[PDB]
Amino acid sequence: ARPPKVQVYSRHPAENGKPNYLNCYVSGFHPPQIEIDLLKNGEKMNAEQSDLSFSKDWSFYLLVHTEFTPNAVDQYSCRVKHVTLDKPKIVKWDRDH
Amino acid sequence: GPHSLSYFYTAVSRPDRGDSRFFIVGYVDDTQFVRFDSDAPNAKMEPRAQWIQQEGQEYWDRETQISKDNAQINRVNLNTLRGYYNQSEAGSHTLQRMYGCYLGPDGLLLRGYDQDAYDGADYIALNEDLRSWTAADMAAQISKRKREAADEAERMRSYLQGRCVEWLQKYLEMGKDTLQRAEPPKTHVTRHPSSDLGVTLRCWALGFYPKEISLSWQREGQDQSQDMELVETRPSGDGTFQKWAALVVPPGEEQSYTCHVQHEGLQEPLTLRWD
Amino acid sequence: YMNCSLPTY
Repeated sequence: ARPPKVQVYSRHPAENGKPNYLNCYVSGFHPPQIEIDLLKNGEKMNAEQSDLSFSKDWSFYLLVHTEFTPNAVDQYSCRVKHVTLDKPKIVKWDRDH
Repeated sequence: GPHSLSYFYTAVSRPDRGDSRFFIVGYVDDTQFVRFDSDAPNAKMEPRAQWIQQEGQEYWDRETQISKDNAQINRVNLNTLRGYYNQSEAGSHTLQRMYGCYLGPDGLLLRGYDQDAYDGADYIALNEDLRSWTAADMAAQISKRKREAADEAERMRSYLQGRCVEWLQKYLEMGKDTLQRAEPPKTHVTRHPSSDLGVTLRCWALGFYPKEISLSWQREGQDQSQDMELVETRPSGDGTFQKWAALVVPPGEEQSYTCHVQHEGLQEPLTLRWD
Repeated sequence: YMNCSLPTY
């Protein structure tokens, strides 16, 4: 059992009020059962999930993505629950990192 | 380097439902082009790239039949491996398999592979020769024996040497527009004073294809690999990739550092500095 | 184009 690594990032560098895509990339995890939520101000967004694939080392990877438009007010995060984690992993989206 | 066609199977047991779930995805290089999921109602092999939709109903009907056969046998295969490991029917277990052909300059197989894994550990691999197998443990040795008994290595070898490279060449023609053009990275360098002690310089590569790329930081012909943070290469969402490399530098010294970007789609390696 | 022939376990 290996834990998920999590990256939350935008497809293009983020300009307030310009339409973009928000990505949560989750990888290096085993087993494959996992819950990946994009959150806006702490609430689940309706985001499409890629098909379950895996790497040379058998560890799984998923992309959870949706259209969004950044602005000064709205806070985004990604929340990952896995057998390997006692409490949910939350990574906050920083437009810079 | 070389073009490749590869399939990733995942069978997972579901004790609560008293069944199993079978996933397939198919890849040419770093581009997904098909999926299957035995949980889909009326499950079929589905297209997941623009270029594969052009195939006819006979193509989709065969890939679907193999998928469904693969799903039904892999349910017993999970039960078989449970037995060999004396495991309870209370636990979920996973059976992974990956196989593909790389394409040699001549139009023949360069390298072919066919490995499987149980709960994420190597189980059996077909050896480079495509004539023999290697087994991880006692369970896998039992499985290795049956394969030898049934001359399975020749069937994999025939597949990898014939059909696999035949259809890989077929697919590289079908999606030439996408699979065989390089997208160079769009690059920029950002500056964030993140403490009093040090300024963060961050070198971005965005929207590049394929996945392979080289990010490095320099200062007076001296590489700063040791010091820089390099994120895992991640998907853009549109079939391209992104990556960044950050390093911390003394205040006043930002323009003394250069970021180096090597990728297939650049005429020659790139050299950026901040503002 | 997937492999028609199934490996045994």
